Amino acid sequence: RLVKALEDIMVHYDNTTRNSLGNVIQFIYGEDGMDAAHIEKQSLDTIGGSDAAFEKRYRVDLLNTDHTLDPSLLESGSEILGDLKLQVLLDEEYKQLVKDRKFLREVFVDGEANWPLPVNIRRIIQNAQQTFHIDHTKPSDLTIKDIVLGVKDLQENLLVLRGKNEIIQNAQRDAVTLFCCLLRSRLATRRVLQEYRLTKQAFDWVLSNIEAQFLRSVVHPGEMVGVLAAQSIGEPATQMTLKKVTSGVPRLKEILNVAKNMKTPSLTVY
Amino acid sequence: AGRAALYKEVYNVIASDGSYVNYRHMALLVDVMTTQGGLTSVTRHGFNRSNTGALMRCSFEETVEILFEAGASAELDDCRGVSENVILGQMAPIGTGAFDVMIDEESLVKYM
Amino acid sequence: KAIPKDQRATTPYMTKYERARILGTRALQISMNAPVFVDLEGETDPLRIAMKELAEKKIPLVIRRYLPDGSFEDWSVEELIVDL
Amino acid sequence: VGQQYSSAPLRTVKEVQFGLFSPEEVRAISVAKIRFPETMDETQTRAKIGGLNDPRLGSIDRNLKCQTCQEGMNECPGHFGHIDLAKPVFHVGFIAKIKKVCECVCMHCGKLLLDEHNELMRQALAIKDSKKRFAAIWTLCKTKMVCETDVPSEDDPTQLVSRGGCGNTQPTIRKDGLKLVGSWKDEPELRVLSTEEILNIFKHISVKDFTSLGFNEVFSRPEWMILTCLPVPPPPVRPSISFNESQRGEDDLTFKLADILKANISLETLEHNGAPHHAIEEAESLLQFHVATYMDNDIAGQPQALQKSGRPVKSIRARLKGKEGRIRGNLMGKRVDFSARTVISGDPNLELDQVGVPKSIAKTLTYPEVVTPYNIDRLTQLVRNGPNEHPGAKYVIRDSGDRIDLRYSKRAGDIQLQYGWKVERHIMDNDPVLFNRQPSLHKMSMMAHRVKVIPYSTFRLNLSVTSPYNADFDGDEMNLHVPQSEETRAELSQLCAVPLQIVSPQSNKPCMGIVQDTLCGIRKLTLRDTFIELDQVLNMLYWVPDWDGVI
Amino acid sequence: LRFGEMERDCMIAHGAASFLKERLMEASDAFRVHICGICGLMTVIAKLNHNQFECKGCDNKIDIYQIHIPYAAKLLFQELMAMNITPRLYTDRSRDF
Amino acid sequence: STSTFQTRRRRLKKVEEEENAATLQLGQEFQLKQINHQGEEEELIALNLSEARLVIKEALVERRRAFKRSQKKFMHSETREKELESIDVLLEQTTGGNNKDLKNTMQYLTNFSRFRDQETVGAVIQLLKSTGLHPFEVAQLGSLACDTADEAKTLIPSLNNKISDDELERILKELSNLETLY
Amino acid sequence: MFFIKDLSLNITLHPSFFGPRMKQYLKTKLLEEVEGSCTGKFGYILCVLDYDNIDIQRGRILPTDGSAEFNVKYRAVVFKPFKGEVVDGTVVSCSQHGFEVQVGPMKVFVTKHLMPQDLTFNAGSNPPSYQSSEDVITIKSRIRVKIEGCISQVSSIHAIGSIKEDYLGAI
Amino acid sequence: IFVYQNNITPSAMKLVPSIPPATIETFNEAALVVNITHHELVPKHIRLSSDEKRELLKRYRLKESQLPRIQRADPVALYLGLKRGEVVKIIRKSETSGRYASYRICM
Ligand SMILES: [Zn+2]
Ligand SMILES: [Zn+2]
Repeated sequence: RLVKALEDIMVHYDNTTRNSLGNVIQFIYGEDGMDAAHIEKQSLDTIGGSDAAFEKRYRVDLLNTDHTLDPSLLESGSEILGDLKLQVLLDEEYKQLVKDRKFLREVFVDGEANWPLPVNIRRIIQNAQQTFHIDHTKPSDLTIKDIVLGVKDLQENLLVLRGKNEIIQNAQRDAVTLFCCLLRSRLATRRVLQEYRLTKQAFDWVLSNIEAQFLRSVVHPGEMVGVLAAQSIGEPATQMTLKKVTSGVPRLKEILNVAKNMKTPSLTVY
Repeated sequence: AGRAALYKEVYNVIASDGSYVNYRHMALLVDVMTTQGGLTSVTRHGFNRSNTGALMRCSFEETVEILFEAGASAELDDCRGVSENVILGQMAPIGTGAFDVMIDEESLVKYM
Repeated sequence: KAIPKDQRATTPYMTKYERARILGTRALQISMNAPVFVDLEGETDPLRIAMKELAEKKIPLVIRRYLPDGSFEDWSVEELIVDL
Repeated sequence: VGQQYSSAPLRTVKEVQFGLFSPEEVRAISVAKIRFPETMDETQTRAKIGGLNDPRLGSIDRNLKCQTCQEGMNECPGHFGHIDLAKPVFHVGFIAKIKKVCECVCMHCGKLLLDEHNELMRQALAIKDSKKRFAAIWTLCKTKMVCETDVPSEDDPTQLVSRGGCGNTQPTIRKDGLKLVGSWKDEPELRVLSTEEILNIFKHISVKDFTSLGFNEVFSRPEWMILTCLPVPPPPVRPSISFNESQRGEDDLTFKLADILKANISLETLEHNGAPHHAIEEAESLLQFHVATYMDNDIAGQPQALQKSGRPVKSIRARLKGKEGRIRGNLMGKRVDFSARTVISGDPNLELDQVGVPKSIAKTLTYPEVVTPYNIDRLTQLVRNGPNEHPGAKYVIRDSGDRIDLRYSKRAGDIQLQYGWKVERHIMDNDPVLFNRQPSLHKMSMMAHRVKVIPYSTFRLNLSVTSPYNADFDGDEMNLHVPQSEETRAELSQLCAVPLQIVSPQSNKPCMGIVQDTLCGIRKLTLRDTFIELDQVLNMLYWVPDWDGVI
Repeated sequence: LRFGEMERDCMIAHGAASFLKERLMEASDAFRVHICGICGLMTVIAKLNHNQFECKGCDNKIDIYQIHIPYAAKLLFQELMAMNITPRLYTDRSRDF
Repeated sequence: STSTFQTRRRRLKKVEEEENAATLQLGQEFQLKQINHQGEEEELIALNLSEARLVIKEALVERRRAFKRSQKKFMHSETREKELESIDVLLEQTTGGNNKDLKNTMQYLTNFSRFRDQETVGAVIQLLKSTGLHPFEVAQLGSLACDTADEAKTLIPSLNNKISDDELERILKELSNLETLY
Repeated sequence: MFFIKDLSLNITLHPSFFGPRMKQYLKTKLLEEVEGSCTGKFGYILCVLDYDNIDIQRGRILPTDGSAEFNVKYRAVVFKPFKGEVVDGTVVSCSQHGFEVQVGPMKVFVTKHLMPQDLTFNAGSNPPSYQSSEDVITIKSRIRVKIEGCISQVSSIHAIGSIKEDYLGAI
Repeated sequence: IFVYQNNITPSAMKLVPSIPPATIETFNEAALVVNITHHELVPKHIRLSSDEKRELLKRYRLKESQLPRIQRADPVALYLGLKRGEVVKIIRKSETSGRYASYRICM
């Protein structure tokens, strides 16, 4: 059944999920437009961790002897301390990582931080590391602008939908949102310089890769996602070889049938 | 909210076995079962009554019964359905066939 | 209905299904004694020549992309980027 | 396909228009009078009588003639015949509606039973959907049992407006066997609704009435749900089976027609002979029966029309019913050529993406290559080699659409190839093929492998690609299909090849791994405890084929 | 050997359009019938020789097509017609969308 | 076949195919309101002999030319009986050589023709095209000798009431006047 | 009467000819399967105009073999007679049952009894003819006929015409 | 908007659709004790201007019928009072991408 029920469904060139009529089913395959294949469990560091740790890790204040980047990291470090026009970028960045937090904590209440997402950034850097034999001793050479102003310019090229209007170029920001959070998370000034001493080279590379490795994870207009989805479920429904409620195969049967008289009706009230 | 439940429930039927399935799939299904209006069942009594052409619903549980009432009310079939084409021996609009390929005679000159 | 080469909206990149079919299609022709637009570095397997024509982007074909409502967009093997 | 060329342009089916046959067309189309019920024997003489099957329909006996249409057997689809009934009959599957329609319209003047006037009605006549605009109307008229002459307009319930006339009460109706009956209400009045009647009331129904009801002026008018002229499927739909000559072999269908025919003539010869008025409607049921069973046999009205020996009878419907039949078991899935199956076994010496094809099969299965300067040589060699040695071939085909059977033909070793000709050759090392293990319920239950011709008799697949097919070697069998178009292969190697299937989307993670020996063993070999000495280390190195030669 | 529902469902999955058609046609059924561009039926009396074509009833000689379809399907249709139902085969879409 | 600029949505019952006659009722394929490829509307195209002779010639010629643009890698002279040869050549060059029809169309078209100058034929057109008359008439008129309104309005009944005898007669006067000699 | 109708055709091209000058081959094949053709719905396709600006559009590649299919949109000079059309031609054949006049690419025949009365048929003539008080009709003589009815057939179109009306006869 | 307690008389209710344009709606006390829109599950909806709508179609090249629908009786549809034809934009959270925009036309 599952199969006969979704044959006709596939991802159409506009990046919508429709059947044989034209009826939209998903306006973006998987609420994100990514081909399941290109996805891995990553961690949204921004979420978990005391309000304390957060600061000590993502906070940068160029107007303070103890909350600034020690020049032992940035080439133009000593000549930054105090600069007021930077502290605004630096502060924008933080009032954002901050928004990200709340946002995430509004979506994933559990506090669970590990989720499937496109482009494995953890590893994308790991390579950058030993690919330029980055030494943890000497300092970087990134302008604070270099960083914060490229991370932004990055998000700009992570296109899923391409439309030439608003209603479309707006769904865009959406289908990406979750990703960027992870993104802004891993490419935060402090981090970028204190944890993984990237040079400008390393960075500009880490950036190129992400963009293209992302544009690869998109979903190909052609995939017959309907059938797929079906199988993906029915399949593991065959490997099912069998705390006191209707559970499993007989259940799944119930569900699909939209049965009114379920053996177990339960209901949890908090 | 219902969808959110239908999904949630279904998800629990696959997790209770320690197996993992990527959202998107159960999502899609849960969605198919819900767009239309309320709760459309994955059964002969539901999704097999929808505006989908005849020949497609033909290939499932009511066959002749469904065909009969097709010439009766003179239905028209788009032949946009997977099944449809399969029955005709035609290349269906699926992956490899979600488009057409042409010989641009123009570019077929600068190539020499 | 058609669509101007501008206002274009599809994916700048070639879909696997496309490329897959182009090579095939192209092979088929090459295998049929169609003219080959690249120097055969000595190749002799059509689908292999096809892989070559496709890397020097010298395949004279055009992928018409029908949309859900019928309108289409036309891209050339030339244009379309090939990551994969 | 078919062979022989046709100046007829060629297209693809784009729309499918489902209609109902108008006795009128049915006639037009036919080429067969079909008056007799017999089969052939023009007084035992073999051939066929201008009676049933071939009063010009298709043919048999390997003889051109198909209404001069020649071409013979293969290439002459059937050519429908017709057979004028004696009296109108119901359409076994439509009965259900023919009824519901009458309960929707009253006889005598034949017209709707609710017009724009009744308000609850308007809201129904707007529902754009013949499938619901009907199951609505009906629900509103099944109750009305009086063909009203005047109703209270959009104004005063005092004032009464006039429309159609004849308040002849409407009778409720029930289904008894293959006939419709209704009462007219002190005390009821039960009479049988003669087909001959229904037809009429329908014939008269209005054009905007058709449509208002789920119908279509051009393709399906209700008056057609009632059969008057019966199409007669030609041989190919109901072919025979000869045991050479002087015997039989007729198909089940060719009998219910034979029946229907009998039951049709017996009737007729009564309306023109001693017609004992109501001793006829006892043989008009028989027709209604046959002309009904012919199409359906699994009714609730019991009698299965068991054919001598108590064998059920294959109603046309039955041939299409789910599974094992046409739709589901012939069209949605088929037996196919260029396919092999045997037992599978592990062989830790094949690359992942390969698959051991036994020589026996590599020599059986073939691939149509097209002669090209690039190959000519290689190809002529295979052709020279013959269909018995391995790397060889077994069929050459020139432009003239003729098969040269390499195993016979006095020109076996001769032949000069011609650019354009094709050479069915043997499957060879590296021809991509689709391998698979039923039950198929994964993209991966079917993947493409590199063919590696090997001895002995078993498909030898790599171990790690085991779990996707979900197979054991405890005697499990697998199927192999062989591509055919240079573009066909393309689709296998570019989307179906195993290496591509490695990371499964059904669970955004890889789907093949390392098991048994390799696994178990890979651990031991790892341990801090485990040390290896020169003599071996060296061999091990040698085994990894991509070793850079740097001890 | 068998290439049934399930094995199809996978090719659709794979998105292997052509290969599917191939198993389904060129490697099994495959048949060349004629139609009337008027009444979408197999009626047509093709004498592939003297090119004569006709189709009395809808009466033609000019508007005629040739299509390739799985014999099983032809039969599906013929069987349907015999049950008095008409399967129209048209080579052009007039309903749009 | 050779398809024709409009897809007449044939709904099964193909029956009504009217009569073909000088009632100006010509096959559906020849109404006066047909469609051009560009997708526009355009009056029918009525060619009167010796106008056709020029149009056929025109292309058959510009054909020979562009038929040599690729081989690298108002008066004339009384080409009568002279034109019979001068054309047979244009053919044995740019024709199918098995177009016995065209040969025979060029003879007829060139023997019965009534004009030699694309200038004379030009006026013929600039004249009749003021009538509002339908193309098939504005053709039969151009390629048919006519002295009286009767010889006309009889061999072209579709005229009968669409024009006074007097006028249709002036036009006939100016026809034999322009009628190039031989 | 002769027309210039806007037509279009479909040519299936084998990959073989997918050359550099394909356009060339197409056109050429257009002209082989058109100039000299005949239909009841178009009449006589006599000549393709504007050889140059012939629109080819983009052709699509079929799907089993590589043959591509282009819808060639052209324009040409056609000619299909009608019932009630008045045209004059050159006589060709003349027998006891009548003479056949040749109007253009077509051949219209006139029945002895579809002619007038005072006109008889002289068999003992050479070449064969039809005599009258003052008129003499034979081989090369030019006549003006009124087409009474048409009949389409294979690759041609014949038709019967009369010379029994007025302003009809020789010229 | 009228609020009945235990119920209304079936003789009464059939008097609402008798004075157009004007529109009326009927709500039981017991169903308004809790705002259904505050429930963990039910995400927030939004009415779309007959302008914002005629746009949603033009941007997805959609026909009205190919759009995901919501019931005329659907709880939330009443909380906002939709009308056969009015479209709603459903904006919810997603474990695949924070926010997902969806639409529901009415029937
Ligand atoms: Zn025949
Ligand atoms: Zn009545």
